[PDB]
Amino acid sequence: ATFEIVNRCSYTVWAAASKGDAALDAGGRQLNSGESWTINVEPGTNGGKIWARTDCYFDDSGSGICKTGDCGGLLRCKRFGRPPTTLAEFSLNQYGKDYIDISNIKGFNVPMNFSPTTRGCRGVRCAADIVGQCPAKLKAPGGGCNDACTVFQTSEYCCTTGKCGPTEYSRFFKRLCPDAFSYVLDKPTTVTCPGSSNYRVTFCPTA
Ligand SMILES: [Cl-]
Repeated sequence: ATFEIVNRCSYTVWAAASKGDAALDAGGRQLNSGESWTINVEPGTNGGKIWARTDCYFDDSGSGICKTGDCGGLLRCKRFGRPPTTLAEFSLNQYGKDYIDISNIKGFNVPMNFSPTTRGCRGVRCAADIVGQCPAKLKAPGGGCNDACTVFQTSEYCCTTGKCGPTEYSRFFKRLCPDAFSYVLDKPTTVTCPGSSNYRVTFCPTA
């Protein structure tokens, strides 16, 4: 199924859609303000994230760097990004039931929306100004709020034991985005949908 990845910001991002060990369709392409981009995630992709990388520079070959969502310099993102990232997590068909969700488990970088394109379900969003209303010890240097996990690296933040709960750093991403995973275990905000359904991943929605 398809995934329109719309840039709606004022600044050029570099979208990216990948899984564990493989890119999706192409991998990730530059996006001037308003540029739309269509791809086709192979049906049955478990572990599919789409995100945006800001302040990236490249060369001909396809090898550079990104202040956010960097993934080994590979414009065509094969891996997941370097943490500080708002993710459109998804797993597709999964027993005739599709699964999508925004997440601030790996921080936040870009107000995102993950609406479905069909008549299958409602979508989600994460529009609020996190990066601005950031708590001091998260506002990353580059730009964007890292997550407590990546910043501090405690079991309580990154959830190793299995038994973890909300925090003040997780209750910041919740206060602002009530419809995205703050901590790794949060009362799932996932939305289930029909299998073989398409999606719009509008970065910077509402303007
Ligand atoms: Cl890091």
